Amino acid sequence: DHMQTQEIISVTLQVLSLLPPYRQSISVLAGSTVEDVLKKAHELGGFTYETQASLSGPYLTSVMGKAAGEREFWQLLRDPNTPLLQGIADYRPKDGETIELRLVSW
Ligand code: B12
Ligand SMILES: C#Cc1ccc(F)cc1F
Ligand SMILES: [Ca+2]
Repeated sequence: DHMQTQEIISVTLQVLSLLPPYRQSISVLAGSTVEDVLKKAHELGGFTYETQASLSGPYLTSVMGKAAGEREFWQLLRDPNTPLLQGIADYRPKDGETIELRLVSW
């Protein structure tokens, strides 16, 4: 009886680089980008983030109040432990995906 035609999908968003960690299932419209997931998570309450505009599209600079500093970046991953090959405005997760934001240093 539930919708199985995927007009609405659900994507788990997780951030484990912070204490306390964040993990929530976020429902969004089909075809949503990662950025749409971040927007929804913020709208629902209990999540925040910031981006910076660029010629390559929005770049994720801060997650849950923690801004990336020198030689750090917020990395985007899908299951299993696989970094995305597109940014937040271009990657469109599949229904049931888990997107992780991970603070990585080089
Ligand atoms: C080095 C690099 C990075 C470095 C940049 C550090 C630095 N240089 O100071 C770091 C590690 C931070 C990085 C991160 C990411 N990046 Co990168 N990166 C590169 C790379 C290999 C070279 C860029 C460069 O030095 N260009 C030369 C300088 C002179 O030109 P520039 O225009 O000023 O370059 C800047 C931008 O490229 C920006 N940048 C780098 N990556 C990304 C990704 C996105 C989405 C944006 C908006 C900007 C951006 O940082 C550069 C320095 O300021 C390119 C491949 C390429 N195109 O060259 C990718 C590339 C741009 N990155 C890419 C990706 C996917 C990512 C990540 C999403 C990976 C991830 N899974 O987390 C993240 C960004 C997530 C976020 N927080 O928004 C993709 C983008 C494809 C797309 N547009 O959808 C590219 C094209 C590689 C690829 N083909 O897979 N990246
Ligand atoms: C960005 C970026 C990036 C990170 C790791 C890698 F093996 C290739 C890349 F373009
Ligand atoms: Ca059903």
